[PDB]
Amino acid sequence: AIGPVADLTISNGAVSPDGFSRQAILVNDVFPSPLITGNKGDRFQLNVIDNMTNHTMLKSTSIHWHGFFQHGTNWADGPAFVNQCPISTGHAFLYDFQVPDQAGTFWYHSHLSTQYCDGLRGPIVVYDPNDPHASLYDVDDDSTVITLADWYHLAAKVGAPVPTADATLINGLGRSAATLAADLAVITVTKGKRYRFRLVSLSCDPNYTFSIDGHSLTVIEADSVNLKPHTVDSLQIFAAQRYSFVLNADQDVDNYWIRALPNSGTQNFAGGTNSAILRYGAAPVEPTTSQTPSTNPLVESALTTLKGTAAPGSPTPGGVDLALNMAFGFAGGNFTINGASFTPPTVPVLLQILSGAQSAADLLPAGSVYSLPANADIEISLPATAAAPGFPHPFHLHGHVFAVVRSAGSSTYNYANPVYRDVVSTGAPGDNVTIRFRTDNPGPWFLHCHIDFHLEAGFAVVMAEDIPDVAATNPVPQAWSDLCPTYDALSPDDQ
Ligand SMILES: *[C@@H]1O[C@H](CO)[C@@H](O[C@@H]2O[C@H](CO)[C@@H](O)[C@H](O)[C@H]2NC(C)=O)[C@H](O)[C@H]1NC(C)=O
Ligand SMILES: *[C@@H]1O[C@H](CO)[C@@H](O)[C@H](O)[C@H]1NC(C)=O
Ligand SMILES: OC[C@H]1O[C@@H](O)[C@@H](O)[C@@H](O)[C@@H]1O
Ligand SMILES: OC[C@H]1O[C@@H](O)[C@@H](O)[C@@H](O)[C@@H]1O
Ligand SMILES: [Cu+2]
Ligand SMILES: [Cu+2]
Ligand SMILES: [Cu+2]
Ligand SMILES: [Cu+2]
Repeated sequence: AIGPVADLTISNGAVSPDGFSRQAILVNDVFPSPLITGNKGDRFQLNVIDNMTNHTMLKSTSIHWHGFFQHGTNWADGPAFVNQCPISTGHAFLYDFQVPDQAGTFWYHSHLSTQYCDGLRGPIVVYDPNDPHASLYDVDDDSTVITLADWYHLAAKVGAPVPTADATLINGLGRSAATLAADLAVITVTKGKRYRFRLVSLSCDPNYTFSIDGHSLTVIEADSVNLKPHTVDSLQIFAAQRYSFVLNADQDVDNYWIRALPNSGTQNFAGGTNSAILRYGAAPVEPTTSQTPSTNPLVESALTTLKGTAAPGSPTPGGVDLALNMAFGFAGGNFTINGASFTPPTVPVLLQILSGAQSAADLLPAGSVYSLPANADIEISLPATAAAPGFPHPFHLHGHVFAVVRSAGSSTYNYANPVYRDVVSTGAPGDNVTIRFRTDNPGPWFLHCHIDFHLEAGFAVVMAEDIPDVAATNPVPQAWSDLCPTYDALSPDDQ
């Protein structure tokens, strides 16, 4: 309902999404963060005005626009100390970028420390006037956006380092163990109408097993990539993933439970926890519908792109220009990738390159940056392992969509017609989730676990793609150049 040109004023305030009051982060004075929309190929101009006064949740901020390639605008990607210095409080900063060739469901979130868990996170929809699936549904609007999110009664820097959620929020509303009377979200449908629901995980940690009582879900989009329609009776959605599904409201007029079962914390539905309501003329009361066992769950390896696009490269292991393997580990309270743990450098990686850094060995942090050649095929394997606790780890690559040639829970490789997405579960020990992309987007791009508490503990690397062309391809506005001198002048209590 706002965008693609809009102010986003960030501030602190009290919120009670699950009937429990706590300080949090507001965007345009609301929680949860408001929906942003625009059309395929639009210019987005999002002026982030930072008015936060709470140091415990960080006064500074930085917003990542999740899913957007940001070609030519790497300075706008969001990750703190990779792509920019944070916006300092009392200041504003204009994100100004274009989305050529992209349409689907996205989201925006703080990409500073674990700040987005404290409430700076909202959905984005990029509509396609010529959406190949337009004819599959009648309704696609603000009312068909469904968000899932974990919620904590103690703030990110106040609770335990890897906390347990007190509530699942659906559209920013949910119940906790001790607030069984808190208002539930209601999604309204009219009988006989078909709905494009856009489901987005704003989660800081858990994945949700999502289903709707009595209804099947026709999945048509994954992480902004159009699919061949695939009908399931449930799906598992990892932090930061998006699915569009078509729901045919063809059941009896009634109330039906919408269910989102987390993989940790409260793993039931007692008292309407982990739930929202699908309401057709039906009475304004809770559903009393029953969960049927899932017999046709979403299986990632059975998803394919609408076009049937082959994976980049030739159909054999290591059949690409560069193949990398990321060996996960954990030691000293810190995650490692190939022995190195990510620590935010004081000079953002993008500025280091603009400043004359020529190679990965030059780039800080040492051991955490990988140089990638321009205009090439890349293959990255992310073998899951017990040495990295809190699996399954959903990994996200910035600036790119990738082919998932091998999915979690599958022993097979698909090079011919694999799903493409931008967040992938690396699964359980024994898995070897394997991705391929093309280096068509010069810049440093974060590659990290989207469990935010893991990223904070260093579960991340930086892909420095086509270093020689970074500066020329990504001219920076003066307001971006001013970020670091402003931030570095702040005393630590104001950060
Ligand atoms: C700034 O934000 C923090 C973290 O949200 C607030 O921390 C609360 O601190 C009080 C008193 O120590 C505790 O009772 C709460 O449990 C904390 N809240 C959370 C969500 O962890 C702090 O109060 C905020 N500052 C101001 C001035 O409002
Ligand atoms: C995963 O696949 C990569 C690339 O083929 C390979 O090098 C690595 O040994 C594999 N790891 C495991 C644990 O299977
Ligand atoms: O950090 C949580 C704290 O919140 C305060 O408001 C009190 O309720 C304390 O008993 C408690 O220790
Ligand atoms: O013995 C290990 C070596 O085995 C060879 O057959 C190749 O596959 C090499 O990539 C590998 O390093
Ligand atoms: Cu993200
Ligand atoms: Cu992203
Ligand atoms: Cu993780
Ligand atoms: Cu990221």
